[PDB]
Amino acid sequence: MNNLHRELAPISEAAWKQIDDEARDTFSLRAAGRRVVDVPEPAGPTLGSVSLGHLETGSQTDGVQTSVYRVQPLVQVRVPFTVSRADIDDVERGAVDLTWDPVDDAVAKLVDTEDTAILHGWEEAGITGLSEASVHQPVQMPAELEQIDDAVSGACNVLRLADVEGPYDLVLPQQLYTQVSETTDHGVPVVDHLTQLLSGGEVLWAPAARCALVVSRRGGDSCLFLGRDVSIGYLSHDAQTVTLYLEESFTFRVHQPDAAVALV
Amino acid sequence: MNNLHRELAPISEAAWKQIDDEARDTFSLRAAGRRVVDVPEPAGPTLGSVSLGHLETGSQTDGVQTSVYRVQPLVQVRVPFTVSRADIDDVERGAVDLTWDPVDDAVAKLVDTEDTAILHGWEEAGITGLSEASVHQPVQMPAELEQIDDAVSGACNVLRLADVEGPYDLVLPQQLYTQVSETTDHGVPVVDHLTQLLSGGEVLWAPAARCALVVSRRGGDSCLFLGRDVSIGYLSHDAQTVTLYLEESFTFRVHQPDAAVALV
Amino acid sequence: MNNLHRELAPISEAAWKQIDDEARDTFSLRAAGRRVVDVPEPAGPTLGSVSLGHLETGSQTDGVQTSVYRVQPLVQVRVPFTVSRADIDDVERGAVDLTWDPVDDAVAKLVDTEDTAILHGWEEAGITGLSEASVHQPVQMPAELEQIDDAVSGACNVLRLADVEGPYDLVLPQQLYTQVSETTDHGVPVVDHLTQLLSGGEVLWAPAARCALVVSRRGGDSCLFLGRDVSIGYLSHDAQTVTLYLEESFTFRVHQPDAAVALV
Repeated sequence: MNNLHRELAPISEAAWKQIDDEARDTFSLRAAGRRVVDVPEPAGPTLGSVSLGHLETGSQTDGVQTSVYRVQPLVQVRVPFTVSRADIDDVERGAVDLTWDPVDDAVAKLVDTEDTAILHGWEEAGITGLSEASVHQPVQMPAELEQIDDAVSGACNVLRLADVEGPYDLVLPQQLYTQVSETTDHGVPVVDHLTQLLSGGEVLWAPAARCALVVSRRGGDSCLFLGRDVSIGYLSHDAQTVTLYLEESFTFRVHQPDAAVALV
Repeated sequence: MNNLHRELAPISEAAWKQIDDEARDTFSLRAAGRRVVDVPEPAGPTLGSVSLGHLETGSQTDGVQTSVYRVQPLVQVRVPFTVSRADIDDVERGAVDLTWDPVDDAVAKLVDTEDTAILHGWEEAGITGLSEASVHQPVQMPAELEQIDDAVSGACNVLRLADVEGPYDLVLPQQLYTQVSETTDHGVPVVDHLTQLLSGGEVLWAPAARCALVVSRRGGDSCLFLGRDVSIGYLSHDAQTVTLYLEESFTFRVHQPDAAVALV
Repeated sequence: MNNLHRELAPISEAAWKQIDDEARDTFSLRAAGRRVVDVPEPAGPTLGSVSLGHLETGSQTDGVQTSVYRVQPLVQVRVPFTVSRADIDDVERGAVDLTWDPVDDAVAKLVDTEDTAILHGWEEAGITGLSEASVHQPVQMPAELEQIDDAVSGACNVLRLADVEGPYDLVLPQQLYTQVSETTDHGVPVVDHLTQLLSGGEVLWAPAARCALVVSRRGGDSCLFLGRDVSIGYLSHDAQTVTLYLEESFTFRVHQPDAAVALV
């Protein structure tokens, strides 16, 4: 028994397997900010901060000089959701037509908050995202979406002049991604030209993101520090429904602010 | 001797081989609904129902509570056709110019009914097809057929937002398939762009289908349960003609209604 | 953890053993309908129907003829009962004078409903019992109970003329069984003569049965299909009492209606 009291939940092993599979597949599908940043191996619930490597202003009394280290604490996110004991029982009887809508909604909320923190910043967790921690002026996007290659080339040139290099990934909102995909120019999709301009990179479909942005993928520019990873725990239950939650402890840090540029 | 009294039919072995080859080739060519759904190994004529895994409302008398399981019975389809003893005799004499038109017509009818049940639903067999068992609103198709990529992208985005994923297959009626194939845009066929948008999927020529629709191919979203497969049996004969039939027992079930979207 | 959340119940292992032993012994003692019918190995909770092997009337549209298979769904029975935490705790302390009256009552109710379904029919589960699915006219029983051998011989002759054969078992209600046992004729118990007339069969004490009936034991005349067998599950608990239940999923089918005759 860890802090996730899964053994106390009135849920069968098959139902647990189905719920975990649904949650992990939805998270893998929906999470797009984890592909543009470096995600090391999770440490554990014990870890609580990441040291920035800097020190504050040092006070001087007598011969003694004292300076304080600078750290960024982690934050944990818990999203609770309620599932149906009827579906849990149907799992063992053989139901395969069960749609875990509360689980999908909880995973969607978790991905939304994590991607917002990664790409823009939270300001509640002390996290500054790629867009906010950017020294480059935003690149204007031309209209009609056929000339988006101009903005892509401008962003690539800005990153190249900033000595950033590496293949660039273009993260787009879901609506803009669909519009770019359906744009065909002179019968030649603009996605191919964008991929050519991205120097071996790719265009990323990020429904959670509300801003388009280009990030270099050379490595070491940003990092998502994870303690406890995405896990499902048990809270309480009734005669009809069972309350579970998704828990994840993390923080995000941008080392080089010049490796990302926001197109707007 | 099974229920198919083939040994009683006045048909030579070579004629049986020719008829079976014609029937199986026509079925493989004409059946398009079997490629978008999961078809497990046939069980046999003994199987008669598939359990849905759910139970009905439970009546409560005294301490006894009784609840009834929910099942879907299978249905068998028999299509009879009449062949010519003159052609049957010519088979052994060496005729290779024999067109088994009644066999082709029977296979066409069987494919029509099976594909209609799979893709739209029968309502006589208790079968709900992919189109009817769909929670997504139908996607409007633009005119002139050059902008069909817009509808394809919209369907793909709807499925992606529904966390469905997997390569998508676009089933089209035969006339619409020919029109899409002959559409060339700026000298660049739209089929290539459709294949790119389908995420490794394919466009399927379905003459039996009367509605266009996109289905995910990840697996486990729909299933065609088969008892007896497509087989040819003997009914009666005259001095001139022999009456045979095509028999197939099946049912169809959609587990996840959100894996398919109908373009109309 | 299966659907029986036994691990969540605040019940010790010794108390579980005592409750299970009491339930199984009471069921073995009290269930008499299971001895006259064929009981195969239980399949499991996944099974939900039994195919009758027949098909309904076939509709004919164009060349297509469609016919629907006939099946009988299973039904599950749940009987809840409340036990005492004081007795549960006394079990480990060493109490051996504990009478599990709620468990006995629940087992009695389960046996009553199962035996009624087997021998007479439920009409709620779609089950037709041996008495109802009988083509033989009921055999009149003479008074004073010394001449019950006449009715037994008449039933045996009816079954023999129906080409049924096999040793016959005479199921009686509990009161009639006691009266027959205490009847002594000319100082010679009628039970011996009944056993001689039953052709190697036996007289069965069935308190749940409310009608006397003779059933052949040759095999293959009736069948009790079982999914989940008799098992004990956990529902809820309080500071004083624990609520459990007995669950059993089954159906019953008579293949040959002429192997049983009801004496009334």
